[PDB]
Amino acid sequence: DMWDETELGLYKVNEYVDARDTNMGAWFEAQVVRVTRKAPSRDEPCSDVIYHVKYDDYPENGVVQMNSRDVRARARTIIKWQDLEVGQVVMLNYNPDNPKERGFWYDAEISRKRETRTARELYANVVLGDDSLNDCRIIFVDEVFKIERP
Ligand SMILES: OC[C@H]1O[C@@H](O)[C@H](O)[C@@H](O)[C@@H]1O
Ligand SMILES: Cc1ccnc(C)c1
Ligand SMILES: Cc1ccnc(C)c1
Repeated sequence: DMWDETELGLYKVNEYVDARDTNMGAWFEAQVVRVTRKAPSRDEPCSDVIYHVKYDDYPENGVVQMNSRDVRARARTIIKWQDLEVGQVVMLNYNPDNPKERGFWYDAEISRKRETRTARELYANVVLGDDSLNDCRIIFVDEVFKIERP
């Protein structure tokens, strides 16, 4: 059984978060509607939460259960071009199917960062996690966000 949990969650009921969609790996704004933990044993004291969220722009998907690694405070600060560097882990916009076009917001690890006379080159390992897309050219180099880690 799922038990409602009021203490362990970093995020609380009614709070808005970014949540990572289980099917395609991008982050979307969502509201936390419930926070739960697995029931403890009868003979064990209470002392990792499951968040239950509803996406702001996709209410038709209903309430969805999220691992704690797939919920975080809403992105709010851009890392400007001058401050980006290889090895940073960031949230950026990429379209895996049409890479020249606007897409969705994914975690990424910067793999190349160079400015030449001709171009500002930013490459990153995108959809970081299982089957990440390695060394992708990033178009939207002025819209790279810091990941919030409260
Ligand atoms: O977390 C549960 C939810 O996961 C979603 O991916 C499914 O589309 C829903 O049918 C389901 O209720
Ligand atoms: C457009 C889109 C795609 C995948 N997941 C969500 C929540 C929205
Ligand atoms: C642009 C943006 C800002 C904050 N969160 C997300 C998912 C996207």
